[PDB]
Amino acid sequence: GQQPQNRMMKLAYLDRGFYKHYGIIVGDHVYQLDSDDIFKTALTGKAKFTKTKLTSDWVIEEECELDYFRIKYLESAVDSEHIFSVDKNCETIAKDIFGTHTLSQHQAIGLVGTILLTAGLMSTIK
Repeated sequence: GQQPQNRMMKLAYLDRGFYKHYGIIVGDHVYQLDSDDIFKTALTGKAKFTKTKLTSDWVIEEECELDYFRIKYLESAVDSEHIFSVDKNCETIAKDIFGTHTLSQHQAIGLVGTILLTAGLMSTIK
């Protein structure tokens, strides 16, 4: 067997008028928070990942190389339908980021979700 090539992942968004809804394109699928309103996500403090099929409505902002073997972190987040908090600042910093041990899938996905939320919220500043 062989070493799989990295895939290009893309950060992209759907313009939803009041905000830009961000997602991670891998192949012809887009990983994103399962939310139709960034404000609801922010106020409830919780989110879940979902996957949708790539469409022409997605606007690509950035591209970069993703380790083939990390794609399943995203797939697992969707499949497990797991909720995570986006308002547990203290433990995220002290345990996850500063914990200095390879992030768990749940730790990693939590941080990715925070990034997508941050991007959506930034987009609301008109």
